[PDB]
Amino acid sequence: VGTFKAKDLIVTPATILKEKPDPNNLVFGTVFTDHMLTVEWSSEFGWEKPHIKPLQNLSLHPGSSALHYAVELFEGLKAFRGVDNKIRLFQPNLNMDRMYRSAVRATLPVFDKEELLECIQQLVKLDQEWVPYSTSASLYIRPTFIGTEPSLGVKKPTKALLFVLLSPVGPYFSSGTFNPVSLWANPKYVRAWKGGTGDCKMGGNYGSSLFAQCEAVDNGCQQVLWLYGEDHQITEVGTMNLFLYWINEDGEEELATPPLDGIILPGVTRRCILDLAHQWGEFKVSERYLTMDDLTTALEGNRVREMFGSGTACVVCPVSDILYKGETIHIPTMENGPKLASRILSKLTDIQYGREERDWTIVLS
Amino acid sequence: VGTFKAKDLIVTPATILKEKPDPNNLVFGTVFTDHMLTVEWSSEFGWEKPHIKPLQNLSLHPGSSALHYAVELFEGLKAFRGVDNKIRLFQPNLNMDRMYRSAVRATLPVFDKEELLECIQQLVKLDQEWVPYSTSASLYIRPTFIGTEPSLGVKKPTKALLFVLLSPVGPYFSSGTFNPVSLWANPKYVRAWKGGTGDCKMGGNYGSSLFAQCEAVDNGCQQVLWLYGEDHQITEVGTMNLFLYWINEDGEEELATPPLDGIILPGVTRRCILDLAHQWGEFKVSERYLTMDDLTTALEGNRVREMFGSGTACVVCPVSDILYKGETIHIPTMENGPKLASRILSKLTDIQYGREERDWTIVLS
Ligand SMILES: COc1cc(OC)c(-n2c(=O)cc(C(F)(F)F)[nH]c2=O)cc1Cl
Ligand SMILES: COc1cc(OC)c(-n2c(=O)cc(C(F)(F)F)[nH]c2=O)cc1Cl
Ligand SMILES: *Cc1c(COP(=O)(O)O)cnc(C)c1O
Ligand SMILES: *Cc1c(COP(=O)(O)O)cnc(C)c1O
Repeated sequence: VGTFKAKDLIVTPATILKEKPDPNNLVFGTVFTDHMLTVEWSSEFGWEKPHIKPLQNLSLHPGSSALHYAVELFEGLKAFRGVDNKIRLFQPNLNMDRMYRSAVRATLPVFDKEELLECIQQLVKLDQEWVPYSTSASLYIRPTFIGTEPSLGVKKPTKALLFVLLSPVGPYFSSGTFNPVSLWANPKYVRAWKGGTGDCKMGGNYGSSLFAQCEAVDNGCQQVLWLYGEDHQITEVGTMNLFLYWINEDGEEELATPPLDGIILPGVTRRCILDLAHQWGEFKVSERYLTMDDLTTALEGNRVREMFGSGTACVVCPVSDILYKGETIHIPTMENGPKLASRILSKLTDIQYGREERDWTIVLS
Repeated sequence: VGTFKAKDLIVTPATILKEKPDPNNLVFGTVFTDHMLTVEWSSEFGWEKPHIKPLQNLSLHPGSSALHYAVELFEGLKAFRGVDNKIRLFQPNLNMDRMYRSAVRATLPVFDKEELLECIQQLVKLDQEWVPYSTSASLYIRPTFIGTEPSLGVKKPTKALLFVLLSPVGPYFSSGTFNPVSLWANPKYVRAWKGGTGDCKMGGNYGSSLFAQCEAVDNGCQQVLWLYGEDHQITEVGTMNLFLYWINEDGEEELATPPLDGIILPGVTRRCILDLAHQWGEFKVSERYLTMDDLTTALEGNRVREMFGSGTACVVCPVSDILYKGETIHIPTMENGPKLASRILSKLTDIQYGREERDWTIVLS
């Protein structure tokens, strides 16, 4: 055991710098900054000194376990250029907690979370001009941890690479205003199972998801509604946690989300939304199981107000439509404002871009 | 939608050749040959011309979907230097069928199966001296298909690499004659689920498996017994299909294996063993569900003869012991010969090394 340390950072500035993109015409994860973080690991010598250096291709042995046995995990967090032109990270300690936990579950070697965060701060600081000059755009931070074991043996890797990429991203839909998603619901496909890795951000979870995603796009849907179990539990909306704002069976007004029972990725946005709803104390907040039957029963009873997905990329993604067993189930999210969705988006946006102070934000070192 | 063609092969021989290893001191997937196959793909231009060239590191964009979203699959088949010094592939068309099917499920681009097989034949032919001069050793062939999409966008990859590695491998256990495995049975972990990709050889299935494998090694076990469902179905023995030779509940002598209901990798060895057992017609052959309760009930009734795993790496791996609910359940496989296990290994070995003729073997082009 041990860790790489930020104070040992070897910075190799780029001699040639790239023109930044137009913040208004940005496709997600397409454009990359001048520099990246890389840290080598071996079982023999442990963590090498971390490097900030020019963005380059990785030279990987073709037997690298990341390519064969998906010995890999990632994270998604953002840096935001605020209204006061100060750059802020948003709850980055929750990403470090989740990446550590993912590393343990992948059997990739542990590291000091404070040392990674500080290494990421230095990377964003070097490339701080890539944090878009726009109140509707952000720098996407992609920490990645891959096994580079050069053997086809299925085992704990004896070699690993931890690297970070920065990618400037614009608003979720390039129109800026709310574009509601249609969800493809086919229970033939299952994202995660009890005793699986669904509650970790491990690459394996996404490779298996990709067929259903393409099947969704074919039928005019943007995301997959992930169903689980005999009773068709609604779990996640694609790459996002699932929120339902409704009148519940007891007749109380309720914000409901599936509980962290192993098949749900504990999202940062999900945490923040639950924290806000609790704090406001205006309606019942329930981590509880939701079925398609629960949802359709409520729809014919006009009890559904809003449904939305939460995640680092979209923050709040309203749901208008679900395609399930060949019928098109409409969700009246956009006909109800969407009131709660708009309030959450505005609250999180205000915090991220420094319009109000919060413990959730850290100004860049 | 098209394909690369064997007749377009661009061969770049190596100017410096490596010394072959001692077949008696070979760890699995550790040592690699002089050359590899590489074929580039793009959505724009389609399949580039295939290349046989010196074994080298892959230069990959750090955003490659194989590293982030485990957009990857592999295969495992062998070349065998026979008793007549002719090199044979073993049912390689089943590997091509299974790799194609896996490519469709991963949303990686399709290819002509005959053209891949012929490209692999040419690769093995160039490196044919790496096929060990040993009747107990083989050349492991690792076709690999990875998404090289340089964007963090979760979608069908617009760029891919299909590459093949050759690795000389020794006998299954390095002490030659049968060394039985002890299995770690902990139902907390689940390899595959209904609606998953367990019946495909996609990297994601193995990344998730790795924690249970390390937990097994900790408790002196070599493989994991993968349990599924309320009733604890025995599904696979680690990276191998599960065979049970026993007296069944009706008192008939039976060779039983879990059925291809979505959570079982349809193994080539599994297919061949079922085909042989059917052909012999000496006992009942049942693709049917096996539970830990079924197994323990049969053990206390002295109805269990042999249990073994099947797969390209081991062929037949006898099981002596299962660690389950803290106790050590002994399996009398080694006290019963193992009769059937030894007969299967000898039949498959005879076919692979050309001691008897079979439709299952192809002599190298
Ligand atoms: C040292 O004991 C072993 C343990 C193994 O897994 C735990 C394997 N093994 C396979 O059986 C199959 C594959 C795969 F997936 F490539 F087919 N890869 C492997 O490492 C081989 C040996 Cl010799
Ligand atoms: C509107 O089109 C999109 C569709 C998406 O999922 C298909 C995503 N998307 C990612 O691509 C990656 C992640 C992550 F980071 F979790 F992997 N989360 C996301 O929502 C982003 C956009 Cl902009
Ligand atoms: C990343 C992710 C989320 C949302 O996590 P955030 O930290 O809010 O971005 C939800 N579901 C899955 C499957 C995810 O991978
Ligand atoms: C590869 C594999 C097998 C065996 O397949 P073969 O073609 O016989 O090598 C069995 N189970 C799993 C999970 C596998 O990945």
